[PDB]
Order: sequence, then structure tokens, then C-alpha cells
Amino acid sequence: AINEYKVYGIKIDDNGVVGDEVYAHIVFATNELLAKSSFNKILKKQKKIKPKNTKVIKVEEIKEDNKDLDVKNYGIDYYYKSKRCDHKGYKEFRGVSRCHAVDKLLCDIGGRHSVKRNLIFIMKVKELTVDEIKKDKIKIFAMEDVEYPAYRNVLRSNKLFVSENEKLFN
Amino acid sequence: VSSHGYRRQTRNLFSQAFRKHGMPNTSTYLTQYAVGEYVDIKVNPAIHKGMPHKYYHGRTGIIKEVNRGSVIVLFNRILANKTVERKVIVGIEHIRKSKCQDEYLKRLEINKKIIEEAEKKGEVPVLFKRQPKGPKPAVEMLMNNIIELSYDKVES
Amino acid sequence: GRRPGRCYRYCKNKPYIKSRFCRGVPDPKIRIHDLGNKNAPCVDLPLNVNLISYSKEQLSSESLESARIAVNKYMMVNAGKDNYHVRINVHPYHILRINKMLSCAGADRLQTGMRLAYGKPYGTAARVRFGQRIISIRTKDSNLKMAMEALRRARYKFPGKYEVQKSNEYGFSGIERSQFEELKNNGKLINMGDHVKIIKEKGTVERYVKLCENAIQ
Amino acid sequence: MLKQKMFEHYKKKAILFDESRVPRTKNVFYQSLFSLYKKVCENTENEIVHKITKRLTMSRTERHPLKLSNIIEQANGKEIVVFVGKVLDDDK
Amino acid sequence: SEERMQKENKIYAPKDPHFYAVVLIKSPLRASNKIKKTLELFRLKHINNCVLVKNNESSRQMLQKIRNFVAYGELKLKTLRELIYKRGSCHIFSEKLNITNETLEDAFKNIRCIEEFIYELYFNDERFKELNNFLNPFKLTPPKGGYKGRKAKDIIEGGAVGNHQDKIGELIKKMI
RNA sequence: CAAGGUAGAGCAUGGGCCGGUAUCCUUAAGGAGACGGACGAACUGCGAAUGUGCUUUUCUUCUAUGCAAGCGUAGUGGGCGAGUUCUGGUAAGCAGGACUGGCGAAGAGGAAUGAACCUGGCACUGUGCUAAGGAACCCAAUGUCUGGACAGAGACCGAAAGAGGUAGGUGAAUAAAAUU
Ligand SMILES: [K+]
Ligand SMILES: [K+]
Ligand SMILES: [K+]
Ligand SMILES: [K+]
Ligand SMILES: [K+]
Ligand SMILES: [K+]
Ligand SMILES: [K+]
Ligand SMILES: [K+]
Ligand SMILES: [K+]
Ligand SMILES: [K+]
Ligand SMILES: [K+]
Ligand SMILES: [Mg+2]
Ligand SMILES: [Mg+2]
Ligand SMILES: [Mg+2]
Ligand SMILES: [Mg+2]
Ligand SMILES: [Mg+2]
Ligand SMILES: [Mg+2]
Ligand SMILES: [Mg+2]
Ligand SMILES: [Mg+2]
Repeated sequence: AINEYKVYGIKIDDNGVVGDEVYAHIVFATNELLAKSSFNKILKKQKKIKPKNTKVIKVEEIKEDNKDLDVKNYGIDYYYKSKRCDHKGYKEFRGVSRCHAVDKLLCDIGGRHSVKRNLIFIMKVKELTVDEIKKDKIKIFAMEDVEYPAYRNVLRSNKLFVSENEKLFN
Repeated sequence: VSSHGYRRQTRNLFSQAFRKHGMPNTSTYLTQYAVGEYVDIKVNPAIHKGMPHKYYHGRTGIIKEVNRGSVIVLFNRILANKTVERKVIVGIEHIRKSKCQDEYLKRLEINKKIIEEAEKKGEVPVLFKRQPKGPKPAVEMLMNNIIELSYDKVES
Repeated sequence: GRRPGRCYRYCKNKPYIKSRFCRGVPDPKIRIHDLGNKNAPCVDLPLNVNLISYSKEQLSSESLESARIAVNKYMMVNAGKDNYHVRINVHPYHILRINKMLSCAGADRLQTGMRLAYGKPYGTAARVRFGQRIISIRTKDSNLKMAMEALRRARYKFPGKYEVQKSNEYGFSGIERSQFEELKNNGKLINMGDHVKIIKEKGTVERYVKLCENAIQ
Repeated sequence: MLKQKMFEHYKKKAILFDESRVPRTKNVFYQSLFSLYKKVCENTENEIVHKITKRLTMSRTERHPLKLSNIIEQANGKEIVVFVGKVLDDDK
Repeated sequence: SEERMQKENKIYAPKDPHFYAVVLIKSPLRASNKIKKTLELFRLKHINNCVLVKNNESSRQMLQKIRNFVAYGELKLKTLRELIYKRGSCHIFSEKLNITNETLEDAFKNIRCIEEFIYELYFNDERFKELNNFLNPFKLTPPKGGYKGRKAKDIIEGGAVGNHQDKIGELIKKMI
């Protein structure tokens, strides 16, 4: 599970509201504290305001509707840190929410490249129509052309030992 | 192995700064000193009489006695896990007036007014203490002029 | 003979240099640092290729000499004498020591074991860090695949990791190719052999004029 | 406010009798006298009584003697003087 | 207030609170003497002790030194009430006692019931020292359901020590 | 409010490596060079973090079941180890220093076993809860989801150098399915 938040904040010195600007940042994280942490990280690297001179005025959660659980196609732009350097790339996913899309990327890179979730950075999330799809993976499922049978058996009962003449699986 | 002369290990200490060689300036000689002032030691390598031992360089103490061209200053030091007072003789070319009491003296000047009024009108002074910086203040913000931030820099 | 390379690989000790304090040091094996067409103007050899370090260690003067011979022989046979310039960037200033001991040990009048153990000079090495340029080439743009293969042969003469990489720079200038052309046209560059000086609006006017009549265009 | 309250408490507790001290003498007339003072202390705050009770518990060497003239010298114009010890003659 | 402010396209952010709450999560027995002295000055002595501290620049530098041992943050009124009612107690000098009407009236001449105490503690800044130094440190249990990760990591890393901000109430509510 | 010259950064006095265009000096060689690259424990033009001292309770916070001059008298004066760093040595369970906690003089639960590692400091009983580490069976508590991986491999385990198989990223082409 992963959530989406938008954080707002200003600069202060020995006195208040020293600049009339307000800064904003949308972030995918698990909770508000991990959200606030990211806001501090970006401010210090793109500007030079350290925490002691900042104040957060607001944090809000962003939520969709999707009462019917309709399935949508999304494209995601990302980078991650390896032992060598920083690696950029783009991949496409299907799901019922932007957060559902984002949790699947994080799982993928951990599986394929052996990276902990805190070393992955999301740059952009975009919802796409059928003509926009670039890579091969999801297109068959998007064009609604897939059926398959079950490969995994399923247990009939919670009992550990059963009679030879009973039905065992599904 | 090392040696134990009076000026051991003073190659960095006891050397003049870049473009600051030569004898002291007139202000050094025209400064008047009094018993009870706080004073600060900084050795001038060009003057060879009245030099203190290099342990005392950069330390601050209190004037105990005043002579023609030298001063006696009181210091404290730890030896064999006990505190010992030490009385150091220094020539006036190797000392400067210390700034360490500056703020306290200003505060005393304010207290000296209040403590008189406190006998006439009140009974006890308000005494004007310092306080450490408190929590972050409250703010009311107009909310036009929003600036967005993003991980646009890819950092190849 | 010599001890194996593993004895002196890592940078354990502080730098130690030939000086009034350290005498009786032997000469390093490498003596020649530039090969090919040394004085060729900066414009004439645009492509730049480097061997780059992915390690922090010491390189012996014996290894540097072996690499020089290897890289040079290849370029000379393939590029021709007038088409390339090679530079070996690192100089072996650090002195290694040995605490020499007898084979017929156990009992002697000589002070045996770890008594009075400080060593005598043994040889020399260069000290190297991550991301440093160890060997550099400039050539014609036709000779990319040749220059790559020349530098590959050095990679087997040194301990640790090293990579062959191509540069953004024009020649042995420090300038990116795009920017170089933009300064060359518009008259701002003066040739100084393997590199360039940039003209600026800084001095007296009669000097500015005298510089500009000398520009590359 | 609080720093004063604290210090004024410490100063008081430094005067009062300890109540876990007892004189080492096996003299029953001396132990009688201590019992009286002890029962007075637990019903008063007066500093003179507390000082007297603490001094009856100290050793023979701690109860050092005084000569008559030195009492007068220290009496500082008072009429009654009190002393937990022995008063000796001054031949001078 | 929030209605009036939004109706004129403006945001209001209140002043930071006057006190933090601190809980001692892990054992101090091998820490340096400088750390041990700092814990003493905050009155923390055994694991799962909890204590209230003035928000101030001196306190914030003390916390920076001990942050690897303690969870800290800010506490809203509802949780402050559950703490004082379920685990509070007091002292005069060396006598430990239950919070009762007689004992309040004795110590603070104008506070007479336990509800007035909580009100002054939350809303009056200038009496905090007197009001705080009357309460003993709170003695809590370990949290019900345990800790989710290695508690010695920072909260950002998924452990239990550091600054939990507005969310310390969740840790304390499992420990009352 | 003082003092400091280490890490980084630099090569302006001193030591010191390689190559130089115009120009200059001679030769008809070489030399100098308006500059670039490479450097020092006993080179410095600049300079941290951490640590040290001074004043102020007229400055937060704690504090009496606490500190304690003075007097009398014991044992000790072979140490060893962890983390961070340093010197000598090819190194060493090697020899020798510095800083903050240990074992010595420290039990209990955990790393199968271990002086020093992780949790965490012990009077004597009873009921609850957690840590570190575990949860097919030995042995108190275990299952779920998504990717990889076929080697008598891995969970415990060695280098420079490499091809093969498979999973992904980025950049070049070509394209009458794609392919390199
Ligand atoms: K000697
Ligand atoms: K051998
Ligand atoms: K032997
Ligand atoms: K230099
Ligand atoms: K140095
Ligand atoms: K002895
Ligand atoms: K022993
Ligand atoms: K111990
Ligand atoms: K065991
Ligand atoms: K062992
Ligand atoms: K079982
Ligand atoms: Mg020294
Ligand atoms: Mg003389
Ligand atoms: Mg060494
Ligand atoms: Mg520990
Ligand atoms: Mg847990
Ligand atoms: Mg350095
Ligand atoms: Mg000995
Ligand atoms: Mg043990």
C-alpha cells in the first residue's frame, strides 16, 4: 500500500513570512511523516532552506472515486540508485488507481534489480488511451483479448489428513 | 623522542601572520590597565622580554597587580586531578583587553535603573532576564503566488 | 628479484618523497611521457579517449613502463607517426621501503628480527584515486576503433579496475566540442600547441587588438 | 519563583535535628537529658533548640572547653549564655 | 475561523506548542556519561518512562544528543487527559501521593480539582514549571501488539526512535 | 567571547617531473618562452566538522535518601578486548600510542557451541506484557502476495580475467513479421 499527499510550506527567519512565495510538492509515500521528510529533502537540494527556517502550513491527501473499480492504463517515469550511478527509465502498468500503479512499479524494481523502496524516485504518472501505449507488455490486456485457465490447485478443506476416496483439490 | 625546553613545539604558535611582521602599534603602548579588569593573552614573537609560557597563549584571566610595564594575572589549572591557582607575569605588549564581560555590563546598566524604582513603587525588580528562543511563530498567508517543486533534474 | 605486486598495492603509508631527508634512492624505470606528434595544433586532432580508474591504489614504475611500450607500438603500426599523440599523466614520486633480512637467520652479529626495523629505499610508485585519468590519446575521428583497442592493451598491466572511455572535449583542451566551435568562429581562440587560450575583454585596448590579430581563424 | 522555594527548603533541612543519631555514653544521667531535648525538637522549629540537640551527640573532642574570659568576649552584650561543654577558670 | 479564512483564499497555521512529550524506548546502560547526565536532567530513569518538556532552544539541543534513545512529539488534549487520569501521581518533597483535592489546594493555592489542573497545564504557559514539577514521571507498559520493526532504527527508517510529530498519540495510547 | 592549521582545497617563498604556439637568442644545433598537465610527514596564500577554555542562574533544566573541607588508614602500580583512528613491519590471534563504552570484578535470554558481539544490570514470591531472536520437524509459535534463480547450487564461503543461458534499462540502425 502507498498513498498520495501534497505538502505546502514557507520560509521564516528571526521574524515571520520573510518571503511571500509558497512552495508545493506532490509525493507518493506510506504516511504523512514520510511525506514531510521528502518535502525537506527537495527544498534543501533545489533551494537552500534548511528545516530550522521552514514551516509546513498544510498537508492534504488526494483521493479518486472509481466506485465501479474500472481498469485503466498508466505510464510512469522513474529513476533508481545502483552501485554504479543513477538509472532513468519508463514502464507501463494497469490498475484501478494511480496508487495501485505506483505500488506495482516499486515491487517490480525490487524484484528485478534488488533495490529497497527508498532508493526509487517517481518523476511522472500519466493516464493513457489505447493509441498512446508504447511498449509491448500491456497492449494485449488493454485491447481486451485475453483468456487463460488455472494452473494452481486449491485445497478443499482445512483438515490435515483426509480419506483416500475423497476429492482433494478444487 | 621529544625534548622539554621552555619553547618546545612552538613552530606554528609564536610566528607572525602573513604580511603582519614588525613591531607593535602605538595603541598597544597607550592603553591603561587597572586591577580587576579581564584581559586576554596573545604573544607577539618580536618582543623577547616578559613572554609567558605557551600554555597560557589565548587564555583569559583577571588582573591582580599592575607594575611599570607588566601585569600579574590569575589563572586556574588542573594538576594531579586537583585545582591549582597560578600567578603569571606578562609584559603589556603581549596582552589585549577582553570582550568577555561586554553583554553582562550592558544588562547591569538596565538593572541599575529598575532596582531603584523597585524601592519606591514596587517591592521587587522585574530584573530583565534573557530567555532562549521559543517555538516557531504563527503565520497568516495570502495563498496567491504558488511555486511547484519536482524531481525534473535527472542527475545522470 | 622483485617481491610480488601484492606487497605494495594499497596506500597504507603517508607520501614519502626524494629530499634532503631521504638519500640513496634509485631512478624510476619510466622516463618518457609524451609520444607521437607532440606539437600538432589543437584543431588538427579532435577526438579524445582516456583510461579511467575505478580503484584507489599504487602503480609501480615498472608497470607504467610496460604499458607505455604496449600502447605506443599499436598506435605506431596502425595510425602512423604523424596522426596521434599519447600522454601518460601520472608520475611515480612515492618511495617504497624494504626491511631486508638474511636467509641463514636465527643467529648472527647483525641485528636479527624486528630490532631496528625501519627499511631502506626499494623502488617507486604513483598514487592514484577514483575517477582519475591515467593515459590519454588525441587523434583523427576516423581512428576511434583503433584508439579503443590500443588502450585495451594497457588494462591488463595494472591491478584493479580501469575503463576505456570517450570524451566530450575537443583534443587536450578542456572545452566541449559544441562550445569550442562557437568560440573558434567569432575569433576568440589563440593556439598554444596542444591547447588554446581564450581572448577576453579584460586588459588595455592596445593589447586586446594585438591579441586578436593572432587568432586561429 | 521555584528556585527560591527550593533553596529556602534546603537551608531549613540543614538546621533541623537528624533523629538517627544518639550519644555513645553509657551514663544514664546524660541519656536522660538528651531524651528531654529530643522530645522538644519534634514539636518546634526554633533554631537554638535544634543546635543544642545536635551538639549533645558529638564526641568529647568535638565538645572542646572554654575559659571564662572567652565566654564574655563572645557574649556580645547578651545576659544569658549557653554552652554544651565545660567552663574553666582564667588566671589572668 | 477556518470558514472565514477560506472564504477569503488565505491559510492560517497556528503557533507550535509549548511542550513536547518524551518516552524512553531503549536501554541506556552503555551510553557515555554525557548522555546519562542529559537523561537525568529530563528525569528519565527506567525503560517506558514518559515525561513532559518545555519547547525551547536549549531543550531542542538536548534532544538532538539523545534522539537515538527516545521517541518524542506533540500531544493534543484528548490524549493528555487519558494520561493524567489513568497514570498520573504527585509529590510534595519526598512523599509520593495520589492527586486529590486536598493535595492540589495545598500545593497550588487556587487549583482545586483535577480538571482545573489539566486546563491550566494546556493553556497557561507562564505556570508550566510549577505545574510540571509537581507530577511524577509516568510509568508505562510496553506497547500492546509489540513493535513492527527493529525499534532501534529511526521512525523514518521504520523503527521507533526520533520525531513522530503530531502522531506520538498513537504510541502512547498503546502504552497506557 | 577567545585560541587552533588537521580533512578538504591550492601549487605566489623554498624543493621538484614531462611537454610547449607566437616570439627571442644563437646556431643553422640547441636554448628561453607569454602556458598546460603531474606532486611533499619535516611546502602554504585559504580553511571546516568534532573537540578545548572564559563569562553570565542578572539563563533554560535538575537537585537533600544529595554534596562534603579535614583527620586516620587499605588495596593497586604484569592488564586485555570492541568500535573509530594512527606509527613501525610483506604480514600476524605481531609490537607500540590516542578517544568513548566493556571483561577483569557481571549473572540472565539470544547468535547450535564461544571472557569481551545483540537485548539488557540480579533481595524473595504471584499474575499479566514486550525485547533481541524466532515461527515444516527436532523445539514454545506460520502463513500469504509479487518478481528472479537449475548449479549434488544456495541459505556458510577467494582474486585479476572472462564466455554461455535468462530477466530488465538506455542509445543506434533497418523493416516487406520484426531483425541487427
Ligand atoms: K635519537
Ligand atoms: K613466491
Ligand atoms: K627463535
Ligand atoms: K608548493
Ligand atoms: K600537510
Ligand atoms: K603501596
Ligand atoms: K586480578
Ligand atoms: K563492569
Ligand atoms: K546458550
Ligand atoms: K577467541
Ligand atoms: K510446535
Ligand atoms: Mg604538543
Ligand atoms: Mg637576555
Ligand atoms: Mg605505515
Ligand atoms: Mg547495546
Ligand atoms: Mg517487533
Ligand atoms: Mg590533503
Ligand atoms: Mg609494567
Ligand atoms: Mg555474561
